Amino acid sequence: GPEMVRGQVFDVGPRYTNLSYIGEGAYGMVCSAYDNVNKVRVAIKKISPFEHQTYCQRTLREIKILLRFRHENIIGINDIIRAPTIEQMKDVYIVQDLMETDLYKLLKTQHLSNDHICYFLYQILRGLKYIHSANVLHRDLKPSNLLLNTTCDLKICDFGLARVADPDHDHTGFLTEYVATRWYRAPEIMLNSKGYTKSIDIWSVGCILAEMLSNRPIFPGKHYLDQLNHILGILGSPSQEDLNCIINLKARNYLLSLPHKNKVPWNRLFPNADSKALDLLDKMLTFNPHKRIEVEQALAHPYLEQYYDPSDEPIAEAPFDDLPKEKLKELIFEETARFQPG
Ligand SMILES: O=C(NCCCNC(=O)c1cc(-c2n[nH]c3ccc(NC(=O)[C@@H]4CCN(CC(=O)N5CCN(c6ccc(-c7ncccn7)cc6)CC5)C4)cc23)ccn1)OC1CCCCCCC1
Repeated sequence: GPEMVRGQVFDVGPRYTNLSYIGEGAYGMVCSAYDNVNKVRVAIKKISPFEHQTYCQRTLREIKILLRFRHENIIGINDIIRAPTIEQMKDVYIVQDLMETDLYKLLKTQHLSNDHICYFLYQILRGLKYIHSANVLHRDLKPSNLLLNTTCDLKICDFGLARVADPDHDHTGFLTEYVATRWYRAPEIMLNSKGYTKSIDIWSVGCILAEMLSNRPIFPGKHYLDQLNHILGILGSPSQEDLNCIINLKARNYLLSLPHKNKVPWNRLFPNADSKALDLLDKMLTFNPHKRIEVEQALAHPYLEQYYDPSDEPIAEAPFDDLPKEKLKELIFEETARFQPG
């Protein structure tokens, strides 16, 4: 008699019991459950990826990366449940620390004080410093991928779209298709970037900081090129120098074809914000990715002075594919073996 939540079997017993629905997404479904061994409630997510290569790849990145990383501001993996044989394995359950909420839900429902914004932003950047120090790009930072406990400790989650950084192969054509979440996409993704540089993640953090200031997404576009309408609408027209960095003619001529747009001042958009927060926001939401602040610079910014402590902002002990779904199943099976009876 396995437990079932909302019409999905949760085959996680007997260790994990008294399940309750939390939510769902394309990845599968997440529940809370009581862990009878450690005597605490946990989060458990049911993933069913084995029919498609893309879902296999995302599952393997998530598992491999999160098992390698160990950081206070990054969700870990505590346990993985799956069948004892590849043949019988159809689902993978990933057990993780239970959190109270995520920043998406929190922003829908709660005004943050400046002290909360500051502490949240510090933790996002502290976690990101470790990620970037491992030569990894998160590539989908957004409020729903930032988890919060009842004391406002923050953990980054979802490494399914992460990649190893590859700046020498970042260049591409104009309006080239992209997977990561549209409101948090850096302008260069639409122009000339594959999102293989650390600057893509800083842009996303900037968008999250703006969202924390007002409870509303700063660049709520409707489609690939509308996203750029919103960005340019606030930042204003790019400078000559910033255009000279866009060598691709289709992207450059698109930008040249637009009427001049003035910058909207941050302090007019966010009249209640701390002026130091707005100076850091400006540096994160810099059009030219080469001029955009890096994570270690952002941590050292005056806005974060109460928390900044590089000795307590650890890095990874070392830095960190077109395989078919059959071979990816075998690699997920091997990567999850440590959690089986043995
Ligand atoms: O019991 C209670 N209740 C109070 C607590 C209430 N908590 C909440 O409401 C809550 C919790 C959480 C939460 N807590 N812990 C978590 C851990 C993880 C996550 N979410 C993730 O990691 C996401 C989901 C997917 N993942 C990527 C991924 O798996 N991968 C691999 C798969 N991949 C993938 C695979 C397949 C497909 C696919 N498949 C099919 C078709 C298409 N695509 C797509 C992607 C993507 C990357 C990223 C969230 C949380 C978040 C939000 N709200 O009392 C406490 C307990 C009692 C005691 C006292 C304490 C407090 C009170």
